[PDB]
Amino acid sequence: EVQLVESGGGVVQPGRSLRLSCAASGFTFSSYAMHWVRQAPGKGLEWIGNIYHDGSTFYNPSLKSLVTISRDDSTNTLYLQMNSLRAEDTAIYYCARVWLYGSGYMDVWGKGTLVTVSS
Amino acid sequence: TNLCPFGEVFNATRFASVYAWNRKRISNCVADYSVLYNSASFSTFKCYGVSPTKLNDLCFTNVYADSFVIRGDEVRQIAPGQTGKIADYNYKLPDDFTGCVIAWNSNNLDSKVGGNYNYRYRLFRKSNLKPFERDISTEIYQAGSTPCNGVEGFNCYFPLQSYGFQPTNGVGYQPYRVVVLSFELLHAPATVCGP
Ligand SMILES: *[C@@H]1O[C@H](CO)[C@@H](O)[C@H](O)[C@H]1NC(C)=O
Repeated sequence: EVQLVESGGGVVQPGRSLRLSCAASGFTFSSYAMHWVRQAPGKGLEWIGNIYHDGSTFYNPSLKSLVTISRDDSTNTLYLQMNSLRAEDTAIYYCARVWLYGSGYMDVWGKGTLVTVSS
Repeated sequence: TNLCPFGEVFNATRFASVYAWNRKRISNCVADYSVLYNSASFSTFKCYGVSPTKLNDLCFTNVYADSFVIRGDEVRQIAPGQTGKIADYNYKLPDDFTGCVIAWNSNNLDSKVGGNYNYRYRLFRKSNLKPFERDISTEIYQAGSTPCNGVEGFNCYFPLQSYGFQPTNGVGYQPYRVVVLSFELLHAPATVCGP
């Protein structure tokens, strides 16, 4: 059945890069648009980025040049490259999936990955 | 004596989405409107509060060019007093709007065979937009009777939805480029004049 799993979390130095992976299993990766969302401890959810089948990547206007969304369609996976990590990026990250032929309902969600930045 | 940069607006390679429509201030130039109306490219040339023929004879101030891309059947919503997704949540024109709405089919530039996904509209907002108000803020919103405090409740809807632009789509779903010209009728010294 439908399943989203993530990997790449851990405790890393600030400014060092990270690569978070979201593997999709059970559904064809095409015809759906994939989202990256994060939530900070004590704070609500914050949307990071969108990527489509074309390769069009849309980022949040609040944060610029910190992340890079990279889709891959051979193995139905989604990649996030995070660069120049600041101390405030300690968060739980989620992978989301919307159908392109309906309202923007995010359907199934990833379990989430924990990113802790420390010095 | 210098010409207004309509070529930089109408003949631009890329246009922004309707949620984040581009606003260009046109000032300190002579605007030759006769190359706009007599061009047969524009499917829609509807002017409110001014006749297009008289556009050469009048001097305006604070001319604004608002450029975006919407689908074919939403071009009617770029008018004063219209309702819809674009009028309420994406681009709202005032009731007292003076200016011109110009729209033309751009299927051969803004459609890709697999589907173009660069133009997106704001599907939902909490309240209707004010006239000439831009909402580039992308915020997660709730669904009803359960909060968006994580995955736990009803899953959270996203406001921005992309247009499905394919060249095989029928007319009305095809990409249409819209430029909205807004004027002010003779108050401070005018800077944009015709010949
Ligand atoms: C756009 O390019 C065509 C190419 O000939 C030209 O005729 C037209 O006037 C241009 N549009 C503007 C607004 O200059």
